[PDB]
Amino acid sequence: KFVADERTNSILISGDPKVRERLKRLIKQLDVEMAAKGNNRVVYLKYA
Amino acid sequence: DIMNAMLEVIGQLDIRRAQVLIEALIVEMAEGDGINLGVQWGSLESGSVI
Repeated sequence: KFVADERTNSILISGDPKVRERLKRLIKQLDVEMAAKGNNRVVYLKYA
Repeated sequence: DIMNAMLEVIGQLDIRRAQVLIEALIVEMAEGDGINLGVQWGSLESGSVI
C-alpha cells in the first residue's frame, strides 16, 4: 500500500519489490511540475 | 508558487515613471482706440444751451 509525508513531501511505500519497481516508476511518473501559465498579467494601459 | 507570482507582479509594477515638462504659453493682446469730438454752445444770460 501507500504513504507519503508532506513534511518531507515523500512517497512511502508498503509492499513488493515489484511495488518497488512499479512504484519507483510512479515515484518518477508524477514528479513533474507544470510550467508557469502567466495566470496573472499586469497590463499597461496606453490611453484609458 | 504564489510567491513567484507576486514577485512577477511587483517586478512589473515597480517600473520607472517618465516625467513630463508642461510648458503653457498665454498670449493676451489688447488694443483700443476712440475719438470723441463735438462742439457745445451756451448762453447763460437767457439760459440756452446746445
